[PDB]
Amino acid sequence: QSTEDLVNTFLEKFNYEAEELSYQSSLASWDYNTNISDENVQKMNNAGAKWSAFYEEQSKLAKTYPLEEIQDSTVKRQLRALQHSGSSVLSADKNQRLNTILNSMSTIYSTGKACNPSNPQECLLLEPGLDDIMENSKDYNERLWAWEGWRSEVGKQLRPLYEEYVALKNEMARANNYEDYGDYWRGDYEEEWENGYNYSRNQLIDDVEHTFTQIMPLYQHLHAYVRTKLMDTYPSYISPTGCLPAHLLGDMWGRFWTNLYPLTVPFGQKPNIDVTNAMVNQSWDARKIFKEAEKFFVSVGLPNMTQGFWENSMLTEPSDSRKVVCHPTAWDLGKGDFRIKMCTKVTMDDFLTAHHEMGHIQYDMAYAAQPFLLRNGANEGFHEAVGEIMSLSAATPNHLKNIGLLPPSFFEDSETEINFLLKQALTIVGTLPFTYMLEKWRWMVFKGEIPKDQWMKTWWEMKRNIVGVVEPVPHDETYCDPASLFHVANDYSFIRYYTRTIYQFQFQEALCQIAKHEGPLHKCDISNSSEAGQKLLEMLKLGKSKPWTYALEIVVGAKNMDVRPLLNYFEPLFTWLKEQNRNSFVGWNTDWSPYA
Amino acid sequence: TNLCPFDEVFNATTFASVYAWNRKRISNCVADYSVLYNFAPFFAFKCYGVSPTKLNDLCFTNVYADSFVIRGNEVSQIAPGQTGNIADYNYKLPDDFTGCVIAWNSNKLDSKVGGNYNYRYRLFRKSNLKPFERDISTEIYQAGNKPCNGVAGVNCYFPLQSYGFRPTYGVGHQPYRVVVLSFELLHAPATVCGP
Ligand SMILES: [Zn+2]
Repeated sequence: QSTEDLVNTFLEKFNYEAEELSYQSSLASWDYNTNISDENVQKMNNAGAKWSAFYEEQSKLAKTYPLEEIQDSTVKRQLRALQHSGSSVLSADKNQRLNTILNSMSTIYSTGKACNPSNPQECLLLEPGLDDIMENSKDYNERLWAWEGWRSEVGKQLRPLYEEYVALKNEMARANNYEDYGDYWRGDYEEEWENGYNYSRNQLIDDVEHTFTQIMPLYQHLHAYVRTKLMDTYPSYISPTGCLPAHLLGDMWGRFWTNLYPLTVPFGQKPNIDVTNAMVNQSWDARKIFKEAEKFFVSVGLPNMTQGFWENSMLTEPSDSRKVVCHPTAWDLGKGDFRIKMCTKVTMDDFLTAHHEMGHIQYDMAYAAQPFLLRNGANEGFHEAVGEIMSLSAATPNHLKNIGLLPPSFFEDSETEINFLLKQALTIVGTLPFTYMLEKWRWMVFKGEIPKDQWMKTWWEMKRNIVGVVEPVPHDETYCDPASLFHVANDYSFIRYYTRTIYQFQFQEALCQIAKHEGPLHKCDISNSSEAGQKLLEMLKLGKSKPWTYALEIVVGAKNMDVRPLLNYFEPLFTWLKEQNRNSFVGWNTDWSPYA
Repeated sequence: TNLCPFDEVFNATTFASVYAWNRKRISNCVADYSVLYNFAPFFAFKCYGVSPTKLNDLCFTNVYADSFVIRGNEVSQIAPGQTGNIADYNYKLPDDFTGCVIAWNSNKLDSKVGGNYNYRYRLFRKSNLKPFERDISTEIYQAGNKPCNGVAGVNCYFPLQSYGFRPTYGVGHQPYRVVVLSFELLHAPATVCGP
């Protein structure tokens, strides 16, 4: 008997056993999230344990079969996944220690508090409070108290713990044969296949770097515009040549620059397009919002939603007694059940959000046929991207007219277009530099390039050179600034975000070409074209069966990430920006300090 | 003027498992298919061999009233010349089969909150079923060449697993009840014609 033979039988045993145990677990979580009560928590915990037990024992069972012997791609892909061998490798004592450290860190972040120097009594936690000051206030001094505070109290505590975490994780990885923890993380994007579809772990580093160099000219111009405008609001502090002070950028950590829109609107008088009022006039209701979305999807060519979705999902904020978790989420329970949970109010933003969420469900429905282990998106980035593409199309002026929300004769003007583009950019271009930097620091720390003594120094230097921001107040070694962000302290990979963005635009351009749009890409709408839908569907059905590179090729015609499409979308803005800052200096000089 | 008892079969409280197929011989009576020919509750009246459009004028020797309940997607496999788990190890149709396959969804009767665990099916077998055959053996299947030794072991698995039907499933996974009426005719007077 070939091991191939033995392997195939084993894999069949697992498949039916896995699905049923999973469904039970999932049902339990839905119930807790919808009705939050103590009894529910207990049930959830009990069920989850059973599922884990199954996976662990089975994984242990299967390290036995040699990987090399199997000679069919699909089977191989499946076996590999079961054999991942994560974490168990470490000795038990060590495992216990690691778990404690991880837990402690999450707790500190959630429960941490910071206090006004001026009023001792006032102390605020992050989510309700500190955030608001950062998001909405316009006072230099006030903002400073908050920035320093989060860093000073939560951060200083976290540093001793972080140091241990780095060491332990590295050991785990070494045992599994990757060189360092960083490698393990980059492992996701690795594929082995035969005809030029191979991607290697090392290549990711190079590709990310190449792309960044291309995006740099746009960022530099945007940075300048913001600087000039900000100078008016906080007149004394900003300096014309130098980098922007950090506390003034719109969120505690600086990730997205969207909150700066009020200060920087290019053409102020003309107003943005909002359809909220109209919706109220025509008496739309929550289900109506969902119903309309379905129609869009149908028009492109994808299938209509199932009966169950309509009946079991919680599309409206629960009335009466139960207590509900509020995040907008999409759930695939399994064995055929698909449900969406959100609370909907009649606002324009909800129209847009609905479209994103339904998109996630449509992907899921498609990959159902593939075997259990292989039912997931091709690389982490793909799932989110599919959803976003849909939203962009909906917001276009044209779509809104057809639905009937907008008045029939509205004609947009150049000014409005520029205004729209800027808003989008602050969110999309602004994030890209930050993401690159964080990930680079981390990868280096793990490798061993940066000695512990110099961890803080390097962070700041890097920010000044790559992202153009400077420290408000001098920070010594004891502080651990990178740790404050949630993802870092809760063990997650941050690369997914950079990649997703590059992908979205690539997909859009391609689809639009099939749909025969003529004009700026910013105005493209894919509605009412069957052809586009079919192409996308072909990719969706694959799941994880074939390598990521192959998949991208089917829709867009190339095997690698490219940033040319993004640049095209934002091209109308670039020209305008160039005229505006013709007088001003473009660039940053690292020397200036608000330390003074 | 004896009416064949098709009636008491369709509305029975419960049907046996997939692997325990039920066989009833229906002979020496009158069976009228025009009762359900116009009613059409069933998703499928799919028939092979005999056209339902008033072909009850012919004479048949015996009537087989095969009945069971399966998953939804698997309804297709109850068709000639198709291979899938249900076909391979559970029930078989010869390519030459003549008779009618009728199926309907009965989620409401079958489904139970918390699951209904009384319907079972055989996942793996040493070989394939031959035509119209029944295996009820529960002996443990062995994949490994090393002897099983009659205990659960590496590469050793019990043959049957349970459907676990639940109310919130998709149309594919929801329980479907299937009745196969086979009109067996050979060299005989064939008193079962059904005028
Ligand atoms: Zn999403």
